Amino acid sequence: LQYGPLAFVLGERTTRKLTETSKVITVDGNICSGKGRLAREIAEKLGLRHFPEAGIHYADSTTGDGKPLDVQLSGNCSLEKFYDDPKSNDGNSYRLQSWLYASRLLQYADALEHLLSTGQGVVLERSIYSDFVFLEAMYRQGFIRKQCVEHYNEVKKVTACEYLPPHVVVYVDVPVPEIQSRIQKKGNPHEMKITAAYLQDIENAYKKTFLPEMSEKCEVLQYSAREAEDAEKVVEDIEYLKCDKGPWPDQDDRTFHRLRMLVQNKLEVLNYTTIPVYLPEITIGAHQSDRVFQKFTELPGRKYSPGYNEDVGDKWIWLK
Amino acid sequence: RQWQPDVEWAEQFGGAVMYPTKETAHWKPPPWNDVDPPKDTLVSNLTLNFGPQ
Amino acid sequence: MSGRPGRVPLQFLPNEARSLPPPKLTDPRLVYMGFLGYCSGLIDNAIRRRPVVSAGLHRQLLYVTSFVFFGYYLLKRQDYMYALRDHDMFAYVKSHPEDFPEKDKKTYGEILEEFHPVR
Amino acid sequence: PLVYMNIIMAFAIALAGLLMYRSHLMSSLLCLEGMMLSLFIMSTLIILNTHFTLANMMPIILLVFAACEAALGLSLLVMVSNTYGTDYVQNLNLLQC
Amino acid sequence: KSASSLLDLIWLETILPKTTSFIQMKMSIMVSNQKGLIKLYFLSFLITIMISMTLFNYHE
Amino acid sequence: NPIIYTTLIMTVMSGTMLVMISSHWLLIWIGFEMNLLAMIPVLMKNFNPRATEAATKYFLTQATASMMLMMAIIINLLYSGQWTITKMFNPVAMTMMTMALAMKLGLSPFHFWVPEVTQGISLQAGLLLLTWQKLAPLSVLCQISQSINPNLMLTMAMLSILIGGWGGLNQTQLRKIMAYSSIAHMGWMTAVLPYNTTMTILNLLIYITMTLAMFMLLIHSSATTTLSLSHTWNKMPVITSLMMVTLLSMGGLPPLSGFMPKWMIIQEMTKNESIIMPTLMAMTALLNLYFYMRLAYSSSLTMFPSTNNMKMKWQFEHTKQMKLLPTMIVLSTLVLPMTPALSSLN
Amino acid sequence: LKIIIPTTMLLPMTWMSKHNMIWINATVHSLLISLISLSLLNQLGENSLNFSLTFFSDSLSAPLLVLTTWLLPLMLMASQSHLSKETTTRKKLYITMLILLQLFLIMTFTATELILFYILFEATLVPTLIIITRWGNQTERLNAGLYFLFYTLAGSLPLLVALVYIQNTTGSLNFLIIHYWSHPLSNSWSNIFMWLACIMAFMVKMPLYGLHLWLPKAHVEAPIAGSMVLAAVLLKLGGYGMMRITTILNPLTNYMAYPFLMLSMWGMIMTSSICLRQTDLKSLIAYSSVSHMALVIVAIMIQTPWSFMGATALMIAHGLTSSMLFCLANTNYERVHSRTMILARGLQTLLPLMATWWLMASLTNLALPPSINLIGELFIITASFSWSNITIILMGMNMMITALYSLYMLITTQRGKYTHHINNIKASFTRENALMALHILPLLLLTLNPKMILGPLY
Ligand SMILES: Nc1nc2c(ncn2[C@@H]2O[C@H](COP(=O)(O)OP(=O)(O)OP(=O)(O)O)[C@@H](O)[C@H]2O)c(=O)[nH]1
Ligand SMILES: [Mg+2]
Repeated sequence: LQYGPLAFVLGERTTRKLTETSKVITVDGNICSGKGRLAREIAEKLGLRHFPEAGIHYADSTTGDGKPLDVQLSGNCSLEKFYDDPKSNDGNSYRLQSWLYASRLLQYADALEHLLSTGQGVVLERSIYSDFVFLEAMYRQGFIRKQCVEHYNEVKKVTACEYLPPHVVVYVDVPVPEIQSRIQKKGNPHEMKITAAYLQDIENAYKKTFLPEMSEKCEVLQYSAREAEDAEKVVEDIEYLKCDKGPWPDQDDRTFHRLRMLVQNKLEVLNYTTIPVYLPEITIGAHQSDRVFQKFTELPGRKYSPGYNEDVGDKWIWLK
Repeated sequence: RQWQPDVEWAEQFGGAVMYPTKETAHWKPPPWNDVDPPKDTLVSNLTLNFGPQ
Repeated sequence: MSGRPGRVPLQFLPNEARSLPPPKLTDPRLVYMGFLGYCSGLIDNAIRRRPVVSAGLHRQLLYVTSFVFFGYYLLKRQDYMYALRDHDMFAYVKSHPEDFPEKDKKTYGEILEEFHPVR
Repeated sequence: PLVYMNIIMAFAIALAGLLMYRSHLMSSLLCLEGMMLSLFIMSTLIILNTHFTLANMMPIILLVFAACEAALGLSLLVMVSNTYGTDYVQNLNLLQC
Repeated sequence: KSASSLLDLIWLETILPKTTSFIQMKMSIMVSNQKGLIKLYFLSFLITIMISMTLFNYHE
Repeated sequence: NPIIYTTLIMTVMSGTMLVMISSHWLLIWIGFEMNLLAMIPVLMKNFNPRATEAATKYFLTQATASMMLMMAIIINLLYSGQWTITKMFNPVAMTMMTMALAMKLGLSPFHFWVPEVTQGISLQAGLLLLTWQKLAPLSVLCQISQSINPNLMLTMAMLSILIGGWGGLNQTQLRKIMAYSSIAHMGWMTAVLPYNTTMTILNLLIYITMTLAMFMLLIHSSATTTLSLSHTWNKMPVITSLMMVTLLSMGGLPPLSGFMPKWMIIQEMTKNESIIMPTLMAMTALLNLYFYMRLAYSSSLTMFPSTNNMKMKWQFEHTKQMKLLPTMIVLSTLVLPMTPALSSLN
Repeated sequence: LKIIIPTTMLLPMTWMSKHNMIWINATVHSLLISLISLSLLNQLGENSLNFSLTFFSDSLSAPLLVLTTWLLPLMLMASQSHLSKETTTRKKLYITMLILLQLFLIMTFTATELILFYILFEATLVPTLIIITRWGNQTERLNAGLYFLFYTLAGSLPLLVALVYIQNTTGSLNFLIIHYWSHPLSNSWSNIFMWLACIMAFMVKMPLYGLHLWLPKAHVEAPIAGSMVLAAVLLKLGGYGMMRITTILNPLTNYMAYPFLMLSMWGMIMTSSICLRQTDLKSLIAYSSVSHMALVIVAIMIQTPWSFMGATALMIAHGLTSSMLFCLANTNYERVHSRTMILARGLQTLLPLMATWWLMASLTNLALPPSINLIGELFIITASFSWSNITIILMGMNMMITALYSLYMLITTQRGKYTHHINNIKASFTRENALMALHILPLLLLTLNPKMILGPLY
């Protein structure tokens, strides 16, 4: 019943619904730079939908009851392990980045699906266009192997090519010494295990690659740290913005039809995130694959199609 | 556990041709997106000399 | 076939096919084709990961009814082609006696079929 | 008659010309286009000879679709000339595998 | 040396099965290995035409 | 825009129907363009360099065959003066047509186009090309089967089976091997065509239904390589199960419905005293069976290493309904006990 | 006909049954269906038991079906060693293949049409390669499927062309019709190839010296359930075929038999001699099966009344024992997790009862009197001796080796001194011991009145 080719024939357009405030906006910053707050204020100020930064279990948030499943059943990767021993022989570093890429990739697709369907603006923390920088910082520290970078840039180019840049991208500039003070104040025991070279590496690859190439694709707003707290000031600029630089304006109803059909078919959305590149870390063996998948089966609300599982309590099954 | 295929066995029929030879040894399996990337820019706008006559 | 006289093209069971006895509803060929409807029912829920034996019975009932329906006319056309093939066949031999003579069938007392010893 | 011989060997060299690519598709595409000219002249020769009034139909109607085949033909060559730049059949091998 | 290794494990299994396995293997390569040039494909269509109506002459 | 893509798909169907309902030699050609005209757009719907690759390759061979098809008709007009769809009255013209139609079907060395085009274009268009254009030339061959040269068509059929199945065990792309497999199935239906036309239709229908069932399964799995299909066991093991069942069906082992034509084809050929020819095609059909199991080996019968991100695919579910899939699968596997239905086609 | 419907009726049985009752429910109904099958040796005189238009039975088929219907319980408990850890759906589908296998073999033997026989004859393949390749243990089980199937079709397919040729010539191939409407085979060159096509299909599923590479390449790597069913009944599918197809292949059989029976004669000594020099335990029974199976090749080729009776007697008896040695292979293999012969030695001092089953198995395969192995083998010797006096020096020299490797496995595995570092063998469960008992008792207590086993010519 969801919008398909039949709906386009019947009259379901999508360039009519969008308005001036139909902007998808991504906030960006360093590690614990406070950009997540700025995403929240700009979302509620202009009535934009807020999407928290996609964690390891963000896919668990959009599936089933929205609760984080077991890590061994939802990634077999822990950010804490990535924090503690970055050079672990198991390879948790690339398991973190590759899984988080698809979580952001699913985050971006849902954000665009809402923007294209209702037209109400969506604000999300970071994006796939800001995902490469984390891996670039990793390779710049011995965190990862070069083959992992090759696999990531391959899937990123393959998957993110047909998507479009987000309307407005806003970055908060917090220096590394300030960032180190913030994380030290946080007190979470895993985030002392960081490297100042890593923190400048992630910062450098933002302003050297992310912001430059994003500038010609869509509007860039570099914001000072002190200016970020003034949530009133940050939103006036995005309100009266040109919103013309990039491939967003030259987008007819037919190309919008292709975009909606792609994002609405969730399996296709991350279909190419499972490239058969046989990396030693990325690959999971056959016995693990069967046992872990066999584990996934009897988890409640997973054995059959949604709305068909008896353990959930779905009634009227014999005529569903 | 019965022997299940490993990575090395997967690469048997993993290349462009599972049954290769020197002629196809330099081939390249097609991209997974089935779209070749754009090659060198092929814009060659000719130059017109307006004036001075 | 494709050229027999008195044939209406694109015409299903004609006005003389009804002269043959209809296939019974308990025809073993018909129920098997109904079983194909049952098989095509259960598999459907397998792709859509639904309870393969206790999901929507409306689909399974409609899967069986469609197979049992179109099969019955096909099973009617089944015999009519064979009956038509048999009908004209017997007219040809009657109309062409010289191509189908009747040998004077003689008992094995006269037949000299030689014996092959195996040892 | 001898006029018929001249214009069926027009097909033959056109047949040889079409399925013999040397440098570029445009020359072969034109040969495909001109191939129907013999086909037009061929079909036209019997039809006025035999005085079959109705079947004067098909020389024009063969011309509808033969040139329509060319119409999508050289418009296809447009798509090549943007991705490929040139129109060379030798380069036209990116599906080597 | 003669019964197991020579005949069953080597000879009997290389005469019938592996030879035919290799016969298909030996030259199935260029059956699939084609340069992809439209020139070579259409030039081959030329020869097929001539062999059909001129050399073997199915008409004649 | 989807509304127009319905029309060009309809015209391709309309043009094919035009071929199979026309009694004029002219209109039969007209349907071929009606197929040819609207095919190229749907062949390059994705608009890839491979799509333009395959579209150009498709057009050159198909236009050549259709253009060769007229003066095959025209020489018939010269030596018969008849436009009606009947047996042909001049031999050299009809030999000329047999090459033209084999070019459309891809039987002879003419077959080089079909495996090349199938890879560049998407799976959905690959199915339509591989299951719908195999009817219009079949209808014309069915009509002109009276005066068909036995040596000419049998030689074409043998090669289509031979090279069709011989290079099959050399391609790692599924779209390639099906095109290779189709040429082998192309030979099977064309071999019986000179002898009895009825079994050609049955083998056509049996091959067509299996062609949907596999290509339709492939779209659901969204696979491009054998390794890509191998990963399917970790999401929908049932789908990968019908995968192999269809492979053995396309192989032709009973009770599976793929033994339908192989059982029926050799019957009248042996009735027609042709016995050596049936033996050779059956034995070389094992070449088809080989890469059939190899795909089945890599997909269903054994596990294969998966990826880390593969787990998240379990959480989500497919959205495409992919209509008429279960009926095709059953109609492609459990059909043998209903054999006498060839009379209904007859 | 009353056997087939319950046999199909076990298909919903296993597929629906509770997670833990699937094997219990399947085991009983396989045991109960041995009732209605056991009423198939129940037979009239020389006339065959024709109870339907498409299904019929005789004294040649009757021992076969009661073997298969009995057999399935054996593979059921045999698979209850290594299928426990698998998922429920895979466990259910394993029964599906075994039950689907029964439905085929139970129907080939009853088929009254040559093509219907052939359709089901080669149809049994599809359940097999599922068993060998999906549930196999070693690595080259993948190569096992290709070797098994391609060998079978390469001979079966020309038979299909031959069968339709006979269909067009004489009119029908109903097993009775061809018998009553018999026609001598002329010495024309065309008939030679038709004779060769008719026989070659059953030869490949009758391991001949040279057409037997799939015997060690399938039985060794197949699962335990697939191993016995492939060695006990599947090899006999050709045996049923040749006993039936020879009715239309005379007198061309006698002159054409020399290239074939002799190759079986010389290879049957060779293949038995192979077992004398082996390193893999499961390869012993595979090669021993080849020699025993090749023995009846000579018997059918002579087409002598005594030979046919001896062929049928050895056919069932070899199937029962060859399956048994495969069970004993499984128990030792499971305990030691290896198929090497010389690894597990001195097992009798640890498993005394298992040694007795090993004793009875190898001694019955030795074919002592009065066991069905001996009476089947002895009848072949007498028929072969009548055909030619030199036949005793060859087929007798097989019995030379036959006693050797039969005791060789017994001595090196059970007898001798145990290897010290193996700390895995536990006491044998009641499962395998009952499995061995259910194999040994029907063979022994059939010896009192084996006339259900000799065959129609009895
Ligand atoms: N590899 C990887 N790590 C990520 C990603 N997103 C967040 N993280 C990790 O999340 C941890 C916290 O840093 P951030 O998520 O950037 O920021 P934060 O602490 O949530 O605070 P704000 O920036 O104010 O939202 C660090 O370990 C990051 O490396 C991602 O896409 N990939
Ligand atoms: Mg953050």
